[PDB]
Amino acid sequence: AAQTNAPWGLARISSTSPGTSTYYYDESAGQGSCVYVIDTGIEASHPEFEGRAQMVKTYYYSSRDGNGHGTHCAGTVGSRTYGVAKKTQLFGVKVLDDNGSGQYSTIIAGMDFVASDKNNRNCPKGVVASLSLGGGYSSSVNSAAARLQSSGVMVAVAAGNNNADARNYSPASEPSVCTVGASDRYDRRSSFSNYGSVLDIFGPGTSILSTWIGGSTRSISGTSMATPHVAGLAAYLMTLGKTTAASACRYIADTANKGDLSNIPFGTVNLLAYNNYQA
Repeated sequence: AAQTNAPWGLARISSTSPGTSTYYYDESAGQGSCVYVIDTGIEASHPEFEGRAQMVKTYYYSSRDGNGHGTHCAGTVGSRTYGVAKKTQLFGVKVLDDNGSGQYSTIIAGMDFVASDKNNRNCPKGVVASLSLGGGYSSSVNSAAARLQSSGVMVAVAAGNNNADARNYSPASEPSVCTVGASDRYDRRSSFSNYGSVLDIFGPGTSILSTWIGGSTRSISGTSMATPHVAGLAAYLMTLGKTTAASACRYIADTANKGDLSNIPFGTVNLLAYNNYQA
């Protein structure tokens, strides 16, 4: 129902005004849904996941998250203290090394793995892919995200932290997915956050408290941290029966807090992820 002194980002997507500390959410909490965190992997043994995280694939020497990125974003997606969808099932897809840098061919293979792996998983409510990465433009990277999107995964992707138009970044520039920009605690666009027309929605992405490796917690910033909020939100909304995978992105845009964000350039949408929860 409510999470007192939640991280500011969870409290944000649950209210129209900034500055709040409580996260209001339906009891569903993303149950019956699944989110594929495609990043540095997940420390599944973090007790904040309560066994609901599991590595399903890696592209490196081991499955462990030696970085922290993936378990952070997995935590924002669905840790029960730092998660939007606190009851969602999380799958780890390690396409990024422990240094946080993988090849496009690896990221692409990860996206097509998920597009088929979901078929041997139970997700009666729907399937999300939080894709907290990005690089320069690539039609094939863009193609893999679109393939993942058309396969029936609601794909959320970060706009990138270059403070530029996201049109030059992939899979940020793939139109069919959900290109998420980063906001800050005071309803400003994050200083690093990319923008542009391809952006669909903005997520809390500055100073985001979430799980870390080693059983720790950490506060980090980036559009990489904003897309878990949206992917969690989509996993939350999908469970509630509000939207499908192929329609959740434009659903979150229609029900977003509109016009609240400052420093939004003309042409970029002024929408902010919002669960519109009535208690």
